[PDB]
Amino acid sequence: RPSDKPVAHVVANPQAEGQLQWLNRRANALLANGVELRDNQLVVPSEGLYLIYSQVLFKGQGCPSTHVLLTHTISRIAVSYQTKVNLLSAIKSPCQRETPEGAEAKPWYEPIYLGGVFQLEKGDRLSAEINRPDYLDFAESGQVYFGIIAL
Amino acid sequence: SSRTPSDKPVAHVVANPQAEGQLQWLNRRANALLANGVELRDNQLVVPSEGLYLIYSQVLFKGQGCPSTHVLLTHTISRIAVSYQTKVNLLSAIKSPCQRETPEGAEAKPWYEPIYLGGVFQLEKGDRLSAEINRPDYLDFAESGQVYFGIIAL
Amino acid sequence: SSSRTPSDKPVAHVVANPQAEGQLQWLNRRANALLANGVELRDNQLVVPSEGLYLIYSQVLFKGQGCPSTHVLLTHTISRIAVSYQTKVNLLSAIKSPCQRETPEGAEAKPWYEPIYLGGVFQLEKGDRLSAEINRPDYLDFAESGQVYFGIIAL
Amino acid sequence: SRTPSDKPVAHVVANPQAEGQLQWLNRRANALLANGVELRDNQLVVPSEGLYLIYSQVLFKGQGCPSTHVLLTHTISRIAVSYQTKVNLLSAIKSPCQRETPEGAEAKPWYEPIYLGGVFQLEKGDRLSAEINRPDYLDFAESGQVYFGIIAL
Amino acid sequence: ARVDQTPQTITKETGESLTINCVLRDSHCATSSTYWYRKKSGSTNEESISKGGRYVETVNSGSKSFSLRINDLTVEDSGTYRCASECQYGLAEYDVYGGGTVVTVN
Amino acid sequence: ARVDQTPQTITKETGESLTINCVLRDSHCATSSTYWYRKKSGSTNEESISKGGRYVETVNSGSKSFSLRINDLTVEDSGTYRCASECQYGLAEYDVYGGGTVVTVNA
Amino acid sequence: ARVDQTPQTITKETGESLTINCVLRDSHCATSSTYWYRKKSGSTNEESISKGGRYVETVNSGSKSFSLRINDLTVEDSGTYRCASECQYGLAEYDVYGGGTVVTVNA
Amino acid sequence: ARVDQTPQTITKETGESLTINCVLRDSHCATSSTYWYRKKSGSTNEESISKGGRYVETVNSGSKSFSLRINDLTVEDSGTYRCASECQYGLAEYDVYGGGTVVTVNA
Amino acid sequence: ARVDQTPQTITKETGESLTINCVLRDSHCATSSTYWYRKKSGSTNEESISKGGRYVETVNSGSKSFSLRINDLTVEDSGTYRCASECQYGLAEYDVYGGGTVVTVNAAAHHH
Amino acid sequence: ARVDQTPQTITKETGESLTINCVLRDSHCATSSTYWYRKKSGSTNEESISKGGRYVETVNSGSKSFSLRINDLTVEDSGTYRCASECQYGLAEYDVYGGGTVVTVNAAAHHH
Repeated sequence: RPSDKPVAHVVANPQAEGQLQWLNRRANALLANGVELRDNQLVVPSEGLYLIYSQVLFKGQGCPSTHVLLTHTISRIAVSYQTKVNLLSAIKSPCQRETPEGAEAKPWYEPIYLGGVFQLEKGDRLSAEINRPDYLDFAESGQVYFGIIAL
Repeated sequence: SSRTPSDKPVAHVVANPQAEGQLQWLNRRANALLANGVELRDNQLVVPSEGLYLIYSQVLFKGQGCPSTHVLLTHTISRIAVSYQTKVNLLSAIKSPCQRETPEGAEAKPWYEPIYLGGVFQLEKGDRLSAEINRPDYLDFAESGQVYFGIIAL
Repeated sequence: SSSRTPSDKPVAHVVANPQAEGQLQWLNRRANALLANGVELRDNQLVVPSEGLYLIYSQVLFKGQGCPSTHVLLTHTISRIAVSYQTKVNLLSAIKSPCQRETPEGAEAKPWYEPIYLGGVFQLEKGDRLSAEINRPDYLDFAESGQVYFGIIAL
Repeated sequence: SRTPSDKPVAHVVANPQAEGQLQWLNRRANALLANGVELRDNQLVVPSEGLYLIYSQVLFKGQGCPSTHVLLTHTISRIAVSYQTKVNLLSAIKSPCQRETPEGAEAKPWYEPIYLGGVFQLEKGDRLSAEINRPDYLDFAESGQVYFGIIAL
Repeated sequence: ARVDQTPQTITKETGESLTINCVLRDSHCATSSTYWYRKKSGSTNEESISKGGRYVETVNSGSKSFSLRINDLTVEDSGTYRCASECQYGLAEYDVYGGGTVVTVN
Repeated sequence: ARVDQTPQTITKETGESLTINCVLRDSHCATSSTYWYRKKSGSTNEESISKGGRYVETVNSGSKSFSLRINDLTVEDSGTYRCASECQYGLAEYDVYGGGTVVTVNA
Repeated sequence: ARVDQTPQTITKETGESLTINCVLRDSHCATSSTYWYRKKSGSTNEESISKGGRYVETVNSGSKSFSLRINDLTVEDSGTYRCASECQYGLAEYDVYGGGTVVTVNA
Repeated sequence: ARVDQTPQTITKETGESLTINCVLRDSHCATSSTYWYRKKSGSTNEESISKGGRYVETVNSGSKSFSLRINDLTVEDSGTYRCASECQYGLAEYDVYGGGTVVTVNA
Repeated sequence: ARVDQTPQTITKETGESLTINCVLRDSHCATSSTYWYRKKSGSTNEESISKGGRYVETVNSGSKSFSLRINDLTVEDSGTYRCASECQYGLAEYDVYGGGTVVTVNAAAHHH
Repeated sequence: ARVDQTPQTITKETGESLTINCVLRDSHCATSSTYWYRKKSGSTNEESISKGGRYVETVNSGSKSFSLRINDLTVEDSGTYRCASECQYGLAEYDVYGGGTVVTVNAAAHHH
């Protein structure tokens, strides 16, 4: 057994160690009815109301003393305005103390989720990105993802 | 009188507040829904028809101090399909509940950490989704919409 | 500019005002924000224009610096006061402790960041008043864009 | 300037940045595509009936001779509106490796070029295409090492 | 008193959709054997609704509650609807019923 | 950004021809509904610039650019001048802003 | 595991013949449009095995299984050999993989 | 060598302004259809820079040279910047490119 | 492929009648200059079939196909039969061919 | 049934393209001399539709079928349409007809 409308749910590639790359040909992932996967960018195939969401899980085995800043932003470049602008963004500081040091063991995990409804046009290229792709944990399944759905 | 006719299988279930330390999903409460075919068997939602769904759930964890540092908080949505009869995770998240300082003396520190999951997936007839947590002893269903779980036929 | 898509489904996506000070004043006339098809923004509250199933979501970004009371609780709730039951009730809620006891006594500079996201599907009626709320409007980080927002969409 | 050429012409060059494939480019210095010749999907579309000169060159380079015995081929095909099947106009075969996989020695890259040219009567809408069997040995490193073009005589 | 059918009387117009809810109060009856019966005004037959299509059934075993939404209502859907369940504990086996009437105006 | 106020931080004489040009980049905004706002030096209130007399605006509908020439420049005209436009596409309606400062010296 | 390679880690000196079996567990994957890959001494990358040749492929759609008999066994390379299939149901399109190690010595 | 990017490797500090100049050496290319493309360090895609605001373009046709002054430099502005132009003589149409890298450290 | 013979291999018996049909695929070839050739089994020279008497030729111009019915079949008419056509567009003149083999078996074999 | 007009009753809206197809069953009629007649609703005129512009005519001799595509449909293009063909064998010369009616509704013209 029909279809629906423009939809996408892409997940990071686990066999891309230390990089963020969205894949569509993988278990329980979608990219159909016109949405294109360019250079880690989703191309909106129709003008309308869309739901954009993404989650990233950051994991580290130690806390540095630089006050780590983890960022996650979903960006949009439109045909009408040819500049990268943030639609959804969030920042988080995972390590509060002064590094593990005395007891060197800091297996920390911190997730961030983003979601919202937007009006997008033909040819708009959306991109979900993070500032420190060295703490990405694509070890298990559906812990890092990014998708859109035409409402 | 139910004056509003509406369709598309939908569900928004909330934890049972009067269920000690366990995650029992309810639909017969205030602003919670379970209609148009979605069944709740054993804290598991049964998809009533094949199509595209939006799946979401949040869990809020609260504890009255961190005694040990051996605690990992998880929140996962799993799926058992007719085509592939093994439970696979659709959405997953992990969170460190106690950053550090493990309360040594004069603990008296209630800690709160939320986790939210959401995404779009294709489900088939008979698919059984379940929202699960690692330590149901940290559930804070005392307030209102702090823990919930639902699907909606888009 | 002429548009080629007659879209409907009552929708709203409002983002916080940065020019505002220590308050969560919602705007609709800023860049990637929407408020159309009957939804009005009254008293920082979204008024549902039609019955049906809606998707409610909101995000808040909290940022501070140093822990004065050592035990701060950050709250974020979306409430609904309906024509059928005229009391403000929580639909989605979350609590978060940003500072876990230890407060650096003597040293300086330690801005903390803790975000909170909420989302769910609900049955709303005509005239229902939805509200996005926080407990400490002095820790709001409405810098940059799309860090705090609030919206509904008719599914 | 004065360019009253007015004649169907095309001289396309291989993409240096496109790897392991033969994608034809025309917006490159000393390459042309004008006066009716259109380039669709790696195919040249003849704009007018007449006598044409069709030519193409490919340069193959590999960094050793494996034991597969590669048979490098190069053919220009023509699919006509009158006869909707691909027929070869010009073809050539070349065997570059007649020795065993170098046992102790290595390196020794082999280079083999192939050139094709001829005069034909083509019709409007005929689609000519230049193709090779092993596009992983294409050496488009320098300038004008792989090319393909027609000119209305 | 063992099963509580809540909408005891509904009056809807042709085309709409009625939902009937039943809640189990005996913890020995199982939500795995729920049954639905209609008796059309003027007939002497209790017919059994088949679970599928115009008749959608939603069950939650945690609350021991099940529902029956009927769409595309005609005037041929005017009659008394009952829900049913199969109970079994020790050596005991029994069944449970309720009550509720439907009328559709054209 | 979506609007480009070009003559930033100009410092001239108590003269004139204080033209500030703004370039529209968002193809949803129209040069017909243009607005200008000034905020003096040291003050906490943004006033609405009215056109006519000292504040003349030249519109270029072709170039999607508008300018604001300030003549007979005085010393009370020291402040941050901003340009604005009202944009509208499908169901979206918003407005856009820029930035640009003037300082006036006297004889 | 969606795909089950039965014959895995083994050390077969050059010269042998035995089929490596992969069984499909996802009923959306097809016994057709299947491809095979073997490693490169387990050091660099996996190779893309071509059609027929020194490699044997057994396909039966009834049993939803495909196999790889190691014929004409010379010293090509060692490593983990994977099988793969193209799966697609309705709006979904995905693929599945395998894995299994062979080590070859010589006389 | 058909357009010459002069600043090959430049390293400026956060908060500065770098100008990259390109000189046309092919007398068929025009300073009118000039375009700019940047490739952010770590990505394999060249994106297209827009002309306006923080990216100001100065063109002088006499020497057939154009420049690209970029202000308010962050640490996100590290990459390979290339310039381009559209050349057209008679029956020929082509475009030309260059090369030059920027790295910005914080302060 | 230009020109497609439909009856590839036929095995009729002595005293019958076979028709072999050919279909043109090139829009430059005409059904007006059609020719037929037979090659008697056991010899190499391809003879030109003359259309008359036992060899009758039919044509259908709509689909650009022609056929050749052979009546009064004997046992000496076993061979490889080909059809041919003359194509001509601008500065070009060529011809096209096909293929189809005949085996005709005889009688007697009165099993006693 | 001597040419068969296939779309008997069609109903299109203002702004469209309707195709009317006729296939010849009489092996004497030729696809070369084809004519079309439309009769505007309420009058009996059966004026002759011309081949050009809004009326494009597609002819295919292989399947012996012709069509008449009408684009940019208005409400003044509603009527009974017939197809025709000219047949000729020995001493006989005749023509053949069909039938098919169109009804066009407007677009309601939503006033702001």
